[PDB]
Amino acid sequence: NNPEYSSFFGVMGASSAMVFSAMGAAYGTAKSGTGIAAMSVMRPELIMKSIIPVVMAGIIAIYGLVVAVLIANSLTDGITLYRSFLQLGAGLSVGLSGLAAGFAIGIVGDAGVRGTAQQPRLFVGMILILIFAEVLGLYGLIVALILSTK
Amino acid sequence: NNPEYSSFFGVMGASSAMVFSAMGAAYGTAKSGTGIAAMSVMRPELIMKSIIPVVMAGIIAIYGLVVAVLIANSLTDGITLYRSFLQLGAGLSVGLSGLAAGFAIGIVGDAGVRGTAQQPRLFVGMILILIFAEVLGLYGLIVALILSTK
Amino acid sequence: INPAPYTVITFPFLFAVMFGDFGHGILMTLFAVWMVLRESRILSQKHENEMFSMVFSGRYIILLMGLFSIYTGLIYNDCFSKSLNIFGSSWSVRPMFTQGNWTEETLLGSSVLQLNPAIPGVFGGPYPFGIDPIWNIATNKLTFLNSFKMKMSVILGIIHMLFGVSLSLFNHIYFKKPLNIYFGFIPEIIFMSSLFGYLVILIFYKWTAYDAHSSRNAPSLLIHFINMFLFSYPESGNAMLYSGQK
Amino acid sequence: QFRVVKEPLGFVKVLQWVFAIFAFATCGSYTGELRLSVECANKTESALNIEVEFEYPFRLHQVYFDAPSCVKGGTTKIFLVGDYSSSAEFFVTVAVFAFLYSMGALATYIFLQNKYRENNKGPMMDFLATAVFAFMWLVSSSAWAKGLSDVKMATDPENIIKEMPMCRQTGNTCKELRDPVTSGLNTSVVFGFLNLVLWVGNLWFVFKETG
Amino acid sequence: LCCGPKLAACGIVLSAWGVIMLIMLGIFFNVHSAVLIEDVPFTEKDFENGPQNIYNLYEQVSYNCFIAAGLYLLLGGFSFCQVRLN
Amino acid sequence: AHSFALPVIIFTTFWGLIGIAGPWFVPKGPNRGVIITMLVATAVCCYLFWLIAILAQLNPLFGPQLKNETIWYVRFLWE
Repeated sequence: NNPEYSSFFGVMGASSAMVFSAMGAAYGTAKSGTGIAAMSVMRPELIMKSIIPVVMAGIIAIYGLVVAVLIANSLTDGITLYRSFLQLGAGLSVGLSGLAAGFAIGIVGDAGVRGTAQQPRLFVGMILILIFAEVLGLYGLIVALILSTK
Repeated sequence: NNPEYSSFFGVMGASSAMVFSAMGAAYGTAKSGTGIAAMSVMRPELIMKSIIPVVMAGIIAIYGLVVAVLIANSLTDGITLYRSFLQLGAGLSVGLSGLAAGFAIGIVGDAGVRGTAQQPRLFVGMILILIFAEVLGLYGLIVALILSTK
Repeated sequence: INPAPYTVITFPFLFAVMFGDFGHGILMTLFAVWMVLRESRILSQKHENEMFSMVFSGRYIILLMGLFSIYTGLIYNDCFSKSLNIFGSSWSVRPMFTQGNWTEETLLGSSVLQLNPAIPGVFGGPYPFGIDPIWNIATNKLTFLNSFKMKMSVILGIIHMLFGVSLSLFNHIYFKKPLNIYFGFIPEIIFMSSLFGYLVILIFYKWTAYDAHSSRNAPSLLIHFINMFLFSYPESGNAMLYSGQK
Repeated sequence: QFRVVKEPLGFVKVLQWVFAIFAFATCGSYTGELRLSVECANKTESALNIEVEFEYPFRLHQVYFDAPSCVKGGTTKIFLVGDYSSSAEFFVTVAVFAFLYSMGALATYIFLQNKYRENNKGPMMDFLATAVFAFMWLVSSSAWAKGLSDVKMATDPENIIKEMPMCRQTGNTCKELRDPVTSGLNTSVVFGFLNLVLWVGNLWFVFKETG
Repeated sequence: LCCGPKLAACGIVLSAWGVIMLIMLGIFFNVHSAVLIEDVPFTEKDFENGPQNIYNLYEQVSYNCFIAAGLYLLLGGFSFCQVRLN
Repeated sequence: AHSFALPVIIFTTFWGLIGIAGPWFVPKGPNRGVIITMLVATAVCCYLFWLIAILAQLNPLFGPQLKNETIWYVRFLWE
């Protein structure tokens, strides 16, 4: 009744939502760590004032994980084409959104880490920018959970 | 009756509404953060003063989310090609208008923060140009609605 | 000519033209009243936030555009995404719909939407209270709303622009410069009028004249405008708007 | 003070409060019913017994009932017409507000008599309020008379019989068993008119008392 | 003293707004039974019998406008008390 | 059903009366002209706005589009 290649699109989503999300994290924790390397010298006691971007990167990684797992949990052999397209679209959208969010968090973290190093009062304000990048992560998740059922 | 390929295109449109627009917003935020760094050390009192560009980036994200939800509710198994291509066109147009507006706001925000770092009177001026960026996004969104009817 | 007395009232009106929502009007008005009522206290106080200073400088504009936002939202009939229904709808009563050969079609309708063609012969009725509320759940509200906004925006813009351009003649006579009025503003105004007042009259004509029963064969205004712009004169495919058009 | 009690203003005021609080209280909780029989050519499908219910504020367009269509054992909903909620709802709701004002005036006349006689300013506000209230009572009485008349023309069995489509055909002897009882409606409007006249009298009396 | 008004006045304004709008929502859901134009959502799937169920469940849904507003009824009273603490 | 002549008559007469009778009852002073100007401009713009809104609804060309459950509901809610 339905072709076997219908599986294609579906599980590709179950891959992509993970893959790209991880790439984003690989930029969030890395470049921020490079910034903390410079921060460590002038004032080594502000590591707790600079551990934010890495936790953000971990959060976006968790987002990718949960969408990928949920989409994978709805797998079956006789899946309809419609469902397959739905899963692929959701997975790709969340993956690329996670990638973009990771890029933004990494860049702003590297800037703000040394910015706080030179200027203490920047610190609180720095957090503000990070939160907005994190919001993009939320938004990706939303679409997937709007595409899982409907 | 209708082909089975038909469900593909429409779903893909939704993905664009949560990829491209989002990506533009991301760039904007990142660039603005760099500006804040260059301005944080010398004129520390105006950190919160420069909350205005970053939110003006996040709004682009908001727009994407709106259209995405809509195209997650008009999707049904029995879709003709006409509807599918209407929806694909809407998604493409809104995503690209978001992207272009994001690039514009990012550059203008860098220039604005740097200019205000040396001239308070420039403040209002920068705000003016920033509006002309954000409105561009709205134009994309407009046709999306026009493509949910015709 | 100082443009203060015009702007002081045309700015809240335009903001209301782009702020068609009533609950948010109430919220902004409450904000404005809060700022205003503490005039003596705040002016005799030490403040630091620059946003607060600019907002306190613009309290007058904020209050006026909140008050206008309230009214424009009321005529919009969109208060917090819903329609304030005064319950004067006159659209569908059961035995009238069954009189028009329609009974127990909801059974197949449990999965489809079933637009109703208008004019069964027993319905109509405009609404004095702004916009009729039933649109707020109609799944085709977008089309009529967008048509209405298109025509709204164009018409208001043309009139406001005419108001803008009509003032220069005063100063021209005032400065006593005959060459800049006889061969000046006159061609400008005749050109603008002959181009766009035509669009205004045509759009009102289409609104008022073409009844529902003539839905087919009804014309498209933009096609007519483009046709006259290009001087093309097809003999078929679009009917003349009114006698003596050519 | 027993002097103010013996003064006709207070006694008139309490009497009119009693009349109003009886009239609107009775008017605002009505309910009732009328009984009809539908019979057709096939005696198997005849509905010997059908009921319909009405109530306050006489939103008759809301009212309806189901009757057999007498073809293949069908049935259809007949919608009783007539929107009269406007005048009745206006009368009852602003009469409720008038009753709140009535209790306020009674409290003023019993406990705040000292403020009543201070500069004779309270009498002026009482007079203006009573004048506005008499005006709305008059228009409310007229509108309620018109509305209840519309109810009278909406309770005729022949009209509802003529509405239902199938009754044109032969054999559909749609008859009426028990008509609705109109005693309550005209008794209530009589009370309305009585308290209207009495409140006009109170309006003249307070005008004379202020001076 | 504790919970100075500087960080709580917004709380009071929000609580006032919440209580007024919740009373409005409850009243327009109960008295007017939340006519479908002002309300799409309901609570059932089988409504092929008659109107008693729709209005009954509309009353049940409006009843839920209770603790909702009541929650603030209190929160506003607590925040005002904290404001008073000077 | 709502008649058309009555709403137009009441609104036009009322707002024309307000616009006409504003300035003369307005007391004279140093800032009479400015308040006069806002009154006139407000009246004209608001009236034109409402006229556009109402004349949009006159003579509809396509009726609304409604869902099945909505029809089954409005059948008994009112009318």
